[PDB]
Amino acid sequence: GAMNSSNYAELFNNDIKLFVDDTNVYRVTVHKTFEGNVATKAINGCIFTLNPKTGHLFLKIIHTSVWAGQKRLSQLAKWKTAEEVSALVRSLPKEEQPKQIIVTRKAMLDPLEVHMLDFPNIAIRPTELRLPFSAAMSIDKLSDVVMKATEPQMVLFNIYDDWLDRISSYTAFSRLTLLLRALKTNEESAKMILLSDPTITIKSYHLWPSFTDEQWITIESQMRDLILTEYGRKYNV
Amino acid sequence: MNTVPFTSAPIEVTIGIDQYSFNVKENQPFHGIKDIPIGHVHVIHFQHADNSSMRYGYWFDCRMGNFYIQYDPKDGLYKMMEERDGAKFENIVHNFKERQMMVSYPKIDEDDTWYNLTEFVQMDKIRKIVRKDENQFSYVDSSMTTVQENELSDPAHSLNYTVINFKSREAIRPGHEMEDFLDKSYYLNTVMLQGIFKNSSNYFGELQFAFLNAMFFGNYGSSLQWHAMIELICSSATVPKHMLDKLDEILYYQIKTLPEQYSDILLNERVWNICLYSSFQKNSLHNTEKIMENKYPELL
Ligand SMILES: COC[C@H](C)NC(=O)C1=NN(C)C(=O)CC1
Repeated sequence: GAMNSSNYAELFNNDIKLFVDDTNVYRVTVHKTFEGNVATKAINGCIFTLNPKTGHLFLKIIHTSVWAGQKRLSQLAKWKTAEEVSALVRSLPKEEQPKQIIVTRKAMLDPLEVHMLDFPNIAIRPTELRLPFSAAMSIDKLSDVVMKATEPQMVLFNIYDDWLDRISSYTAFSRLTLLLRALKTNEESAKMILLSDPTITIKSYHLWPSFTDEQWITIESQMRDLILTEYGRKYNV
Repeated sequence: MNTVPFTSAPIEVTIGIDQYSFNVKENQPFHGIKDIPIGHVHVIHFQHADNSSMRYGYWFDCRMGNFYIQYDPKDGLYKMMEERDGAKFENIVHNFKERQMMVSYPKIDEDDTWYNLTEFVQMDKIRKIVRKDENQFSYVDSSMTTVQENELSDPAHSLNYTVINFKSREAIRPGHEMEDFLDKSYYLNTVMLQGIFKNSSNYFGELQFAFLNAMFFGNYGSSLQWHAMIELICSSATVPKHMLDKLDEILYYQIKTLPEQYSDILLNERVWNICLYSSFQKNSLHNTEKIMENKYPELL
């Protein structure tokens, strides 16, 4: 059934699984027309498909041409997500295909179930976790490849950089979700924290800076403070 | 006008015949039901006074044979049987009528209710849903499960309704996933009507039979099938105009006949609200929508 705080370690067992987040698939800017009406303009989006054990991110870039001439785009976007995830699974060798796909939003369940009818043994699950994957477009290198795309494209990343050489996948996932939660609650501050010290750099083949173990403890503490702050600044506490 | 005699009534029982019912006391001198209209299927059904558990009964068509009821004290139920000796049967019936030991099928001349509930129901199709080929009549009860229910356990005692599943490869064309799931017309028209049922009369017949088994026996599986067949039509954007008009009449008389107090067990809130207010056919079921709103406005 649903994934929650009670079965959290299941994410890091040896059964292949993927999270799918669709919150950046259909993206628009809202603007005024010369006549004073409101219209939207689509911008490039992305499906966020993540193996939480290995860090492998399958970033399917959704180019704005996919929406041309289509109606009910918020609904279509869920079915397009499900089509692309199904296509990804079929493209993988059998021994790499997931045993479970966990969707971050319950509205993805029926679209994905219908597109995966050919895979009756792959479980499609919701989650009660409130995961911050919408903030993926606050990672500069991910936002860059999405906005620069001129056609549909799939880009592969490891969202943990080389962390698994030193920490476990439970701890790497916890670090990732803290970074993304911070970026979601106050992007400017979060990014200040991450890049303040110009002697720590981002390797060309990485997404995050090359912090030492001790520096990560400091960074992680600053992100907790930020989230607590904003939680205060928000509710006045 | 045909007759279903009873050998006797050894246990106290409520007896139904179609939409009518009456109480018989233990060892009361009751010997059956006369003046049964020719031209329709019928159902004769039972609820024992001492164990209201297991409503059970028999679908039959008097044109197909001479049928009677006899209690079996070993299996503990009223059984339908066929009498092949036509002269024995006519002599039994004539004697019971002479002694006025039979209730009369109490049809009002103005009243088309039973026709309107069984318009498309055929005994030959009932016998394919309820498989027991050695008898011309068909037994149903409250507990019998459907083939679909068994897949999610005795196959000889199952209701073999046509399986309908909106998230199945049968329902969903590869490459038309969104289209077929949000508009079920290809599943309705090509798969079910053209492919399985052959025509809308057979579809409506099964829909009507499933309703009647739900109502008369509280058969949960039958109730599920009735709603699934309604939902498949309502969730199709392209339905022949004659089918929508006939569906409106079918459902109108089903809702009219339902006991006012059983609306919580025999009506599915989700299906009816979806069908009447959100579906492609939300504006095509005027008679049904009107009686539903005036009789069961709570459900909505
Ligand atoms: C899940 O199957 C059993 C479930 C509790 N409903 C029933 O048993 C009933 N269902 N219906 C439709 C009736 O008319 C009698 C009670």
